[PDB]
Amino acid sequence: KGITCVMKFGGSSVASAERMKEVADLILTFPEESPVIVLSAMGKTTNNLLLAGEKAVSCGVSNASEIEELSIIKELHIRTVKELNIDPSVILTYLEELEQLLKGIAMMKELTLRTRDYLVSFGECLSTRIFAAYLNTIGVKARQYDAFEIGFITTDDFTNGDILEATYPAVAKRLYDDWMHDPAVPIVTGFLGKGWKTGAVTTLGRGGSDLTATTIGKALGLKEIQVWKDVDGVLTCDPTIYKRATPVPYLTFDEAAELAYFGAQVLHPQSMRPAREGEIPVRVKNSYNPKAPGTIITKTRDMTKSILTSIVLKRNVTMLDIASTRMLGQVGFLAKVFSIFEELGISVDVVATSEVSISLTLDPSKLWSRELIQQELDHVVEELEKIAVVNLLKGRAIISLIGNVQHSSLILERAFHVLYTKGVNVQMISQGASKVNISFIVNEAEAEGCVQALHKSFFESGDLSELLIQ
Amino acid sequence: KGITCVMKFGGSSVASAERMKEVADLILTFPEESPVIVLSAMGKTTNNLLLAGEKAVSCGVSNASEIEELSIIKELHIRTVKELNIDPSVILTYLEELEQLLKGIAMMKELTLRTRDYLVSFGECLSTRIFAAYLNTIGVKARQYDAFEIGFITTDDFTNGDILEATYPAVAKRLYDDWMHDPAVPIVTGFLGKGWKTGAVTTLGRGGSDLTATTIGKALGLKEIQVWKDVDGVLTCDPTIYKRATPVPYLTFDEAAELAYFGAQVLHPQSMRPAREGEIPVRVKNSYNPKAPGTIITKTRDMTKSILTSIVLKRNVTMLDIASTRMLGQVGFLAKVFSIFEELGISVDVVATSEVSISLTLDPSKLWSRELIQQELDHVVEELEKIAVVNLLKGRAIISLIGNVQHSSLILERAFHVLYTKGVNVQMISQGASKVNISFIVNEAEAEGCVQALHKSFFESGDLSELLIQ
Ligand SMILES: C[S@@+](CC[C@H](N)C(=O)[O-])C[C@H]1O[C@@H](n2cnc3c(N)ncnc32)[C@H](O)[C@@H]1O
Ligand SMILES: C[S@@+](CC[C@H](N)C(=O)[O-])C[C@H]1O[C@@H](n2cnc3c(N)ncnc32)[C@H](O)[C@@H]1O
Ligand SMILES: N[C@@H](CCCC[NH3+])C(=O)O
Ligand SMILES: N[C@@H](CCCC[NH3+])C(=O)O
Ligand SMILES: N[C@@H](CCCC[NH3+])C(=O)O
Ligand SMILES: N[C@@H](CCCC[NH3+])C(=O)O
Repeated sequence: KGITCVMKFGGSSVASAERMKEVADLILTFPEESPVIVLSAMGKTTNNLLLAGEKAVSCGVSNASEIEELSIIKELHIRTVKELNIDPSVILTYLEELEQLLKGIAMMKELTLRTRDYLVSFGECLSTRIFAAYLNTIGVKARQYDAFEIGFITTDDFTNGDILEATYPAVAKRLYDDWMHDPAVPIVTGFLGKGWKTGAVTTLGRGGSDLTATTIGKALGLKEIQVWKDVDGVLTCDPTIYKRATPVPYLTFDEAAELAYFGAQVLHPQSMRPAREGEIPVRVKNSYNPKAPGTIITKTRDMTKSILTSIVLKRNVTMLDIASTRMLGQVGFLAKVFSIFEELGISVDVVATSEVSISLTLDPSKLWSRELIQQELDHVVEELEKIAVVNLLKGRAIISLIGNVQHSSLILERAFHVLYTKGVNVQMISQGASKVNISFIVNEAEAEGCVQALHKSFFESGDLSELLIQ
Repeated sequence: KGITCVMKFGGSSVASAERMKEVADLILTFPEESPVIVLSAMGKTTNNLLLAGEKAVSCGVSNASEIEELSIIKELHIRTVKELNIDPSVILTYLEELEQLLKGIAMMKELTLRTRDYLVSFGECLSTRIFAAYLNTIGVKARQYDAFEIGFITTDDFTNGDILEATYPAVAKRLYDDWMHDPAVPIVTGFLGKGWKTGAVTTLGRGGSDLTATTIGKALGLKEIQVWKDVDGVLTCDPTIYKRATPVPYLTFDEAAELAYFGAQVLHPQSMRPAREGEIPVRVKNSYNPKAPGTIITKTRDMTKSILTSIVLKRNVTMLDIASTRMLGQVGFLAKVFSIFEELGISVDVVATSEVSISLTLDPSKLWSRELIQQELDHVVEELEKIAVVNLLKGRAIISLIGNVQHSSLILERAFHVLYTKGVNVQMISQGASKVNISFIVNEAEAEGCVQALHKSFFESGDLSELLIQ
């Protein structure tokens, strides 16, 4: 019969040899299944590599081997080899290479996007190699795969490699030929690709390893794509904010796009496209409860019992207000406003309007590498102040209500009633054409309290059917 | 002993000799007041002039004398002169010219924005001259003023002439030299100005005659600027839609900027600026109820007991939905989207977003000269369809809630409760940073019934003092 499913594992699932032992244990929980494993770098080593890169640019040549992130990375992997009882030879070569590259960066005081992609590639290259070797140690015939060396073909822009159509038949042929010759559990690298023109190593951008998994899924026409987490799938809210988060058994690919990336930390909208096209359900599973259903994401689901699906919190968002009387009935003000943002390399999140104003939220900082500094903020405001009365408000927060659009008025009446009870007034509201997501801009300090109250009202007040029938 | 105030009158107020008689009666109602009168063109002549322009472009030379709109404008003014019993000479010369200008357009088959401004200038030029002559007929010493001849100094962009700072000193000086020499009631053309470097006749764009009134106000430092209508000021909604519309006694310049243009048909936001910076209250009065207060627009007002201010309806709007998985975390998607619109000469109104979509609504057609034709839409969609999945939805409507931002949640709980009762789901919601204006996108067919319901709940349910206190 052959290959059955793809299993994707994030950084923290393989943060140590001990965690790696859990993953291996999962594979052996389903021997009636023949999976493809997709691994990220060992928890936090991807971030560590990038930090090492930036540090290298300006530390000096004679002390690139001293960069802390380098010895953090070196030691994690040496130690993981020891603990799992692997031949350290292969990993030691890759680590010496890593140090060499950083000596290169330090010498040149230069770090291009092309180099950045190469740097991070060590991460999952080390990951998959350690894990594959370990499986062979414990009797599991396994083969490690560098995505960029099988059929993963992308464009040649680096931080954001776009998967090209020729990937699907190339990957399918490569993984199939190897499996039929002699079957071994494929252990494939995360957010990596080859790139058409340069041949250089590429990262898949946002929704990295998830995209790798979904791509494999479509290429091999598998029955489902599985994404593993430490909680029971997608939850009604973030358990960090409020302990009473409950699992959400069924999602729609559409609902997921509005939810899974900021609600869970998985399945960026771009990653689910190969699964939407191939019509392959995506499942989010708990590695601490692997026999449980989790969350299936499909094209459609039974909405009969559906009122609210989940609550989402964005924290510490910067809001801008852009007011001008000239706006009303003028062509090209919106074009000018967002052009300024594009010129200054800033991505904007939420947008709302009035007759004489446009209001903004900038992407949450956690979506990027750094918070914007006062310089960069004073720069947008000055540029904007040429055409409008501008006003900047730091320390705000977004609450997103993801629910069944057929009961929007029901949702909103209840929601604002709750906020009214607490004396909370939403500063900014934005919902698009019958979209499942509606955003409230609130103060950072009152956000958690609001989320908890909203959760109590929607998910802890029993079955919500006051719903008008006959 | 000095000019005391400026009174502005719209087209319908001077649509005929009979309506003009009402205006003169208003002037004589306040002999203890010395007004400056700002007149629009005789109801619908402005539109008729523009219509005559378009027709001239392609009817042929011999036929220009027979343009329907030209025949209408000729007889209205000839007949008005007849009834007011004035010397027809001045008017007859101006009508000769008008026919000559159209004969020119007809020959050349070209209508520039420069000509367009000259064409419409005849409206107020006729209007003011008839009224001025009539006042002198009945014992009211009066002097007609062409705005472009008294120091309304403007930029040389035609459809949208911008008032330049040199206007205030020039106008105050010209209007005072004439009044001190011998006092007469000034009758000024409303929609007009003179280009700085062309010396050519200019129209003030949106804001129109209202702007002329407020400009004169600031220039002469008067106590108030009065805008005349046929109803008791600004109402709680449009009486055309629901009979129970009630006067809104007090308004804020900010509230007015979100309300007056679409709620009433007066005071475009750009027209209130000279009154804002000059710190002069604007009053909206009823010509059928002249001793009544109406609506005073001031910097600030007593917000105690203020909950909802007014409900606004925008009929027949076109909504667009623009969805892409790529925009989440991308710089410049908003910049491109609205660039397309700018390149296609279209002004967008309401905007909202989701994690992977941006939705928007196009300026209501009444704000323009024509509705967008099916071809023009298909081009917007095609252009947008290159970067996203696009959906066009005709036959929607906007309900705008203008209220007290301090009771946002209260207002919203109630509103959505009403909508839920009716079984209505809002398709798109948009409120900017603590703005008084929140917009719902609804279906055109259900809109009117919704407005009535909302009005019943907010303005007819008695005193709405159930606020959280101790
Ligand atoms: C603002 S531009 C940098 C300035 C300039 N364009 C350049 O490249 O030299 C991007 C930087 O700001 C950070 N950043 C923080 N918030 C951002 C946002 N909302 N959109 C874009 N970049 C953001 C990113 O991590 C990145 O380091
Ligand atoms: C949209 S452009 C016409 C498109 C044409 N291809 C061009 O570039 O000149 C302006 C015309 O469309 C009409 N129009 C209707 N709705 C409009 C809107 N929302 N924004 C701009 N123009 C609009 C105006 O009356 C005006 O006559
Ligand atoms: N795969 C790397 C970078 C993030 C990719 C997101 N799937 C890691 O988690 O260490
Ligand atoms: N490209 C857009 C991204 C946001 C799209 C709407 N959620 C920007 O520059 O901010
Ligand atoms: N004079 C025209 C237009 C004035 C400007 C209106 N915005 C009228 O009769 O209303
Ligand atoms: N300049 C904007 C006008 C609308 C601004 C938002 N209310 C446009 O091009 O559509």
